[PDB]
Amino acid sequence: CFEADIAIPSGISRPDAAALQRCEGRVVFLPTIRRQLALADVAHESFVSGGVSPDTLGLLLAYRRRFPAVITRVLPTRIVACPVDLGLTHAGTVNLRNTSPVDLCNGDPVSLVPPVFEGQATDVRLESLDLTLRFPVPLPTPLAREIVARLVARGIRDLNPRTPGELPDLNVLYYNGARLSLVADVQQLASVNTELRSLVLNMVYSITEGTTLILTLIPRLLALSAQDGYVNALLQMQSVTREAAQAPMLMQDGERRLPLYEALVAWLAHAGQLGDILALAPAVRVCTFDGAAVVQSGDMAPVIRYP
Amino acid sequence: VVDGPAMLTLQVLAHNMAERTTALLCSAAPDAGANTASTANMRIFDGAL
Repeated sequence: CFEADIAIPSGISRPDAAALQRCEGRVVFLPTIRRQLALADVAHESFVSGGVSPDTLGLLLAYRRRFPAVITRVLPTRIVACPVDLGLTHAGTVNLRNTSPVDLCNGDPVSLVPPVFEGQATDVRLESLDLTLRFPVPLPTPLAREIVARLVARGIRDLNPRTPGELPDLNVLYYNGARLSLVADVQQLASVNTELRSLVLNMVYSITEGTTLILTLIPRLLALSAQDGYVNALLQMQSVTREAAQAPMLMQDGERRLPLYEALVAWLAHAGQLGDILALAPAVRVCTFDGAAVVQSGDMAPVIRYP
Repeated sequence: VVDGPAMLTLQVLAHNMAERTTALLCSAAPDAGANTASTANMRIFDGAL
């Protein structure tokens, strides 16, 4: 585990000692690797920057440059945390707590998302030690990648107004059913802006010279549309692909460079990496020993290493 | 029972007339709505004079 401890610094509200008991299996973001550390850098008051608190995109950027840690065992003197970034060498598969409305799967990669849900705030309050605690919500990673694209684009609509007030909310989610509504309260600009620029600048490099030949086959896409099932379902209705349909540009130097093969490389370099440069890295994977295929809300799932 | 000045006013035949009949054949395809890959080769001929 390469054991790391966090002590109980000063006093105890006597029911709130039991509040630390039911947080077993949650995640602490501690911005270090320590053998002992105070509880002051733990809470959300440390997540608050100079003067201002981060938004749910800034908390992504706040959870960027800190280190997650697993609650292992809860003492009245200390709390032993295992440093996820290094000390994931656990054949004992140190256990986590699922605090999420989604019943997951077996075999999901699990990445951490700030509490942004309408009813799972994960707000526990300490008044003897005046601190506020937001636990991250562990979620499956495609469902995690369906969230971060919404919240930045919702903040993309925070730059430009123009349109009438009835906008698509980006606030109805879909997992097999299960209509989810999240919170849209505040959108800090710099958390939107720096997230928007890497969405711009990576999509710059992901276009290359041999990429341009693919753009010719855009009318070839709709030729498969009215003659099969798979393509017509692949072609989205709310897509620009159905909108843009309504050429080599020769410039041929040398022609032994494999121009089409080189196109799919650098496109995958930056447009292939769009979930992980915006959000947190997944290192938690669902692995139950008993053959249980799903893990209930509130359960203690065994946790294995990087996916 | 058709008298004189009715068929006397058949004088107006000089203005409009018709020469002969002609079979019109202009076929069609399945619509936007049934035109798939197998139905793209489908034609339906319609004849009329």
